[PDB]
Amino acid sequence: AETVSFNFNSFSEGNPAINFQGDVTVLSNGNIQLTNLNKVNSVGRVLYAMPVRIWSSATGNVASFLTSFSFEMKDIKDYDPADGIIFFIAPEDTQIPAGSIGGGTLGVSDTKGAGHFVGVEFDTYSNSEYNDPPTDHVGIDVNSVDSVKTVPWNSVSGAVVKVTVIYDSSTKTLSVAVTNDNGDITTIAQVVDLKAKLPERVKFGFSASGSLGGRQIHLIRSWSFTSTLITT
Amino acid sequence: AETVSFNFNSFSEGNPAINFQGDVTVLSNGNIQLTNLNKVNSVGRVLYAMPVRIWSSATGNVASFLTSFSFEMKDIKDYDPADGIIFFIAPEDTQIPAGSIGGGTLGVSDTKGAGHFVGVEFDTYSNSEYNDPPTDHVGIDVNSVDSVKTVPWNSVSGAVVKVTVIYDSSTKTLSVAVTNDNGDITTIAQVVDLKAKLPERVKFGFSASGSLGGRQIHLIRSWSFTSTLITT
Amino acid sequence: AETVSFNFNSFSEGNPAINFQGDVTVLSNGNIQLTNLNKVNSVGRVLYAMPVRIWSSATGNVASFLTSFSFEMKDIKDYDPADGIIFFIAPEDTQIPAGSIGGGTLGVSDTKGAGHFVGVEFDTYSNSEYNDPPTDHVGIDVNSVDSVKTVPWNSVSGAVVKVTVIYDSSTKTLSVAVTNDNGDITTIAQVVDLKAKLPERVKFGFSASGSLGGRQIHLIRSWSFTSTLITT
Amino acid sequence: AETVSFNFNSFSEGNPAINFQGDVTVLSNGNIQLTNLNKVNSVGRVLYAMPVRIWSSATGNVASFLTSFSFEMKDIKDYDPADGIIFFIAPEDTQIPAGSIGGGTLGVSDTKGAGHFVGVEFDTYSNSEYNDPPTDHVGIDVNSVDSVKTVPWNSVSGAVVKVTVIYDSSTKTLSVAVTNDNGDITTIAQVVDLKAKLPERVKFGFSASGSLGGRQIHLIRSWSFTSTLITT
Ligand SMILES: CO[C@H]1O[C@H](Cn2cc(CNC(=O)CCC(=O)N[C@@H]3O[C@H](CO)[C@H](O)[C@H](O)[C@H]3O)nn2)[C@@H](O)[C@H](O)[C@H]1O
Ligand SMILES: CO[C@H]1O[C@H](Cn2cc(CNC(=O)CCC(=O)N[C@@H]3O[C@H](CO)[C@H](O)[C@H](O)[C@H]3O)nn2)[C@@H](O)[C@H](O)[C@H]1O
Ligand SMILES: CO[C@H]1O[C@H](Cn2cc(CNC(=O)CCC(=O)N[C@@H]3O[C@H](CO)[C@H](O)[C@H](O)[C@H]3O)nn2)[C@@H](O)[C@H](O)[C@H]1O
Ligand SMILES: CO[C@H]1O[C@H](Cn2cc(CNC(=O)CCC(=O)N[C@@H]3O[C@H](CO)[C@H](O)[C@H](O)[C@H]3O)nn2)[C@@H](O)[C@H](O)[C@H]1O
Ligand SMILES: [Ca+2]
Ligand SMILES: [Ca+2]
Ligand SMILES: [Ca+2]
Ligand SMILES: [Ca+2]
Ligand SMILES: [Mn+2]
Ligand SMILES: [Mn+2]
Ligand SMILES: [Mn+2]
Ligand SMILES: [Mn+2]
Repeated sequence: AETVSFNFNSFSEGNPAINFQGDVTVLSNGNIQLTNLNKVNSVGRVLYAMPVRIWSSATGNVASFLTSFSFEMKDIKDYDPADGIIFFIAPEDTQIPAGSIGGGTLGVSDTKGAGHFVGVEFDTYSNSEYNDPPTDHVGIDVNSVDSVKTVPWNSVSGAVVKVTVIYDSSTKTLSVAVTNDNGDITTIAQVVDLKAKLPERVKFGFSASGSLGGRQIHLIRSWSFTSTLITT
Repeated sequence: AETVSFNFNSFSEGNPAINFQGDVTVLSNGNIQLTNLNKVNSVGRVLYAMPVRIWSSATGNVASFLTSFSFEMKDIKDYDPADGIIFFIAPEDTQIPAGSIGGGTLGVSDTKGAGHFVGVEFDTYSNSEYNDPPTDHVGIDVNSVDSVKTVPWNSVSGAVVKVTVIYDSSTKTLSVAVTNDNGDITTIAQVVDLKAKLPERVKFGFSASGSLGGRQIHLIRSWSFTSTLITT
Repeated sequence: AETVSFNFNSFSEGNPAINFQGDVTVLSNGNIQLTNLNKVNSVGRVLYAMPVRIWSSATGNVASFLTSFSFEMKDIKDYDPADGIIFFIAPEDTQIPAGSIGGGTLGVSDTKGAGHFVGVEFDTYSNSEYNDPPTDHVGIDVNSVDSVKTVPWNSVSGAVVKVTVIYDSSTKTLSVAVTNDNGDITTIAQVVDLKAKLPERVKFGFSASGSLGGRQIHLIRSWSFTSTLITT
Repeated sequence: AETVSFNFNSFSEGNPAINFQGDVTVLSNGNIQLTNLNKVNSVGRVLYAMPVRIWSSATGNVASFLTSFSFEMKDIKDYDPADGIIFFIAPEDTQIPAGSIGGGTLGVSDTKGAGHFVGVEFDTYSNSEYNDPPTDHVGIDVNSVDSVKTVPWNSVSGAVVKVTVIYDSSTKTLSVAVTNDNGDITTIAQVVDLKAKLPERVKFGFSASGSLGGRQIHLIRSWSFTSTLITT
């Protein structure tokens, strides 16, 4: 079996293992800050630099994966706490969309909300143009920020949030468990055919965005990942 | 929302949070040993002492949960390494079945392999009477040790195994990720309607068993759990 | 180490984690209402359902704990605002005293004011028979509602009160901080040997009572708790 | 009664409510970073800018207080995780000791470990020169980093730690409860006469330090405080 495994307890500016895109910075405490608080339509993304083989064209086999990460979103004086973080999977050549308006696109899609990715968004602003639910929510996205499915959630300013994600290749099920500050767990699951929506090799990472009036602190604190593809 | 959350880094005799059933002992290192290596058809089970409300007849709501645990199975001289461990959910009055033959029943079912439980088995012996697959496997069980679904797995003697389980109430999906010593992940997922198969109040725990010729060390090293039931 | 931890932001009927005794009800907003406004000598108590091992006869070790809760007492028309709430610790078999007169007993003691418990009382009526100070007070109680120590306090009708309690096992000190509506803090501390006054396994909870002409709304709004006992 | 109350969910370097001393910086996420990772013998301290009257020479009354704060200590590559954070109380003219060697002094004492302060240290290095216990520990300090009392503790890299402190003026008891990431609570309490050891007016704050080969990230995330002094 072919396995990709890594663990980040902290991050650093001169680490070849991470690809930094856009407005992302690494703070002295080791956290990744995805957006720039002084820029209009700010977009920042981080990717694990090595492409992951999620499916084999020779065997037709699809990888399963287990990943856990922690983040924090914090309000900043005078701006609307927006727009949120998305944990995404995309083709290995993925870049911030050209002429990105940031905001509700979460840095992964065009103005119409379309892109080439699979993701789990932690959305803190209700965009009517992308049929967002009225409150903060966790969503399962397939090539669109108009989520396939959402669940109500609450983004608590300054709270450390823990997420665990399981992709079971046989049932094609993406399962997500989000552990909040008040101790409650929020879950969401959806069948997503990764072999049909994504290429053979992909990149995994995080993206966040803001607008002129919607800005907040978006931090990635830690990330562990294991994927296993059967080679028989 | 109603949340039940606990974490065991170690275990102790006299800990009122754990109900011990059958041949269970607590080792000096804090590990739980489920079976007795010198007894024929040995059965040992540990339960979280408090009943957990997994669903409500008033709202029709069903809880989601996130649980992680670690175990170890180790071979002993001359006996067949058998029979394995099951992580199970059962009615609050659950007891080792009367006249239990241990063995392939894993301490949760009768001789015909029927019982009242939902579980995830780490099965190290192929019982033809229970239509077991030919190799070691992880299975999802619904009122029977004749699993609804299985996935091939390998039980490595002396290896610490990590398991993460997500139950998403909306899709009724039970997703399991098993992390082995060699770093590879094994996953299995199945739609199980806990509201249809179990009572409103249940107990969560572990069970293991052996036979005359089939015995091995079955250890529970740690267990964390969080369940959340929306109250409306 | 052996740790018991929980957090209630709200409460619900049928939550197997809480034992309801006497006249307790759960309101639609999630608050616990301890007494029944239409009953003479009303007594209601809520206990965390799982016993807590506060000390071990094997090692001689005693647990430390940290707990925070919020309550509200509100006046009702025609009756005297009485008698108050007590946060208490008692043997695991604890029940409302048989033939309880409620009133100044706070539902934890007999007519003479004696019982088997350790508690922190928020007393709103001056019972001369229990040597109460002349005004509202917070008291530390050891097997009696004739407090070992009191501090003057003011119970404001309809005000949400926040309490934090620390029990340091090494010094045997029970420290209490009460945050009033006017913003001021009230504190009280007393050395109490829980190993000498209580059994190894105990229950934690709240109790309130009224009399014929002494009745008021007694609400428990939230409760968080953590206890840790060092093990061999 | 005379009450001082404040709450910081975040901090800003351009706010007059806080005094910054030495190598302290405010990160974009709003956290306070006390030490500079690239400097030898780095010392940084933060103080609430308004002096708080803890006792009266006219009445002889002493204030009680309740304070809660959260911090994080994180390891950095190639340097020892040292030296720790101290929550301290000191005269209103308090400054980093002249020619401070940082390290085991925690930025509050001289080379011999003596200073004018009362504090609660979260010490991560065993300095034999200050009779430190062999492991990580929480200590209660009275004019010396040779603690009056200590309790074993474990500093987990990247973990958010919650602390609650109660000072009861009647018993002169300083009680501390520390909530760890593994769920366990650690407590320590000591009788400290603030009238005898400190002036009528004091400043409250935090300090941290490093050495040549002993450096780590020291962060202050939040701080709430309430003190009340009886004026009758
Ligand atoms: C209508 O213009 C008129 O006034 C303009 C003055 N103006 C207004 C604004 C602020 N409004 C806006 O930015 C509008 C766009 C908007 O609401 N985005 C959303 O902002 C969110 C946070 O609130 C989230 O981030 C969402 O994701 C994101 O979609 N900035 N400047 C003039 O310049 C213009 O000449 C004139 O004609
Ligand atoms: C066959 O009888 C004849 O010889 C007997 C002598 N014998 C044989 C045995 C051992 N066989 C057995 O125990 C048979 C049952 C068996 O295979 N269980 C499975 O053992 C596994 C480990 O290999 C797993 O644990 C499975 O889950 C479990 O089902 N023990 N004693 C006489 O006593 C009897 O008078 C006589 O007529
Ligand atoms: C004068 O007597 C004759 O007429 C009486 C008629 N009466 C009077 C009352 C009300 N007084 C009482 O209830 C007296 C007891 C009392 O003062 N409790 C305290 O009430 C507090 C609230 O004010 C707090 O709750 C304290 O904790 C609680 O101890 N109810 N009925 C008869 O009852 C009696 O048989 C008969 O001989
Ligand atoms: C033998 O000496 C000769 O070579 C030295 C060269 N040297 C050695 C070192 C490293 N040792 C040291 O730094 C020694 C001091 C020390 O152990 N502090 C503690 O370090 C901790 C982290 O491990 C914590 O921070 C504690 O709080 C802090 O007290 N750095 N430089 C010269 O400098 C010296 O002139 C010369 O004669
Ligand atoms: Ca949105
Ligand atoms: Ca089997
Ligand atoms: Ca009274
Ligand atoms: Ca030290
Ligand atoms: Mn959305
Ligand atoms: Mn099986
Ligand atoms: Mn009283
Ligand atoms: Mn020390």
